[PDB]
Amino acid sequence: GSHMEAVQNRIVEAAERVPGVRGVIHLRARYVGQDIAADMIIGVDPENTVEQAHEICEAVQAAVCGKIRRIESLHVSAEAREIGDTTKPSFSDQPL
Amino acid sequence: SHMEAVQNRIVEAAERVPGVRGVIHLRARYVGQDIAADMIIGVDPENTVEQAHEICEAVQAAVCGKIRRIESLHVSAEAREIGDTTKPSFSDQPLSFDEVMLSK
Repeated sequence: GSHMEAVQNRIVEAAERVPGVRGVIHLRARYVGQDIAADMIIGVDPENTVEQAHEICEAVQAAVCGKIRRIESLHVSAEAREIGDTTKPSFSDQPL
Repeated sequence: SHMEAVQNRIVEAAERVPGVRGVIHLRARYVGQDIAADMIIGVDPENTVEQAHEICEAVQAAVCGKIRRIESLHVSAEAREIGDTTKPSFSDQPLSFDEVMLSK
């Protein structure tokens, strides 16, 4: 649909493929000028170490920022997510 | 400054909670006569994600219990090495992009 919709999808699809990611829980993406600022929360194994989760988050950043054009900023954070949790990604576009 | 005083008390309260290796970042602003705060703590890199979440919740409880009129407190965690003696930052700025965290 919209360019914002397209960018969201590409961000999600790129992140979902990164080893260690158990789904994207949340993506906030809004326009800052003609660029896009994005904050996302990924799911990870609760038994990963903090250091392992940091690795996965950085790997998502690299995958997204390498591929996708005009990202003003991308913050990836991680929370525990259980196997069995089939919740789809949630989107928002407002300031916080 | 009451905002300065509240910041200091938030830092000292959080640094005492088991599992916390210092406060890395505190953002605090007024919402009416209350205070909204976002905080990043340091934790052991070898803690599990779940353990770090526990410590974060414990910091929330310790800060909100002690300090009056906190509208909201979000606490997030980042790996931090022993030896890192960097003092807390109260900058209002976004984090760097090699700086990623565990939240909620």
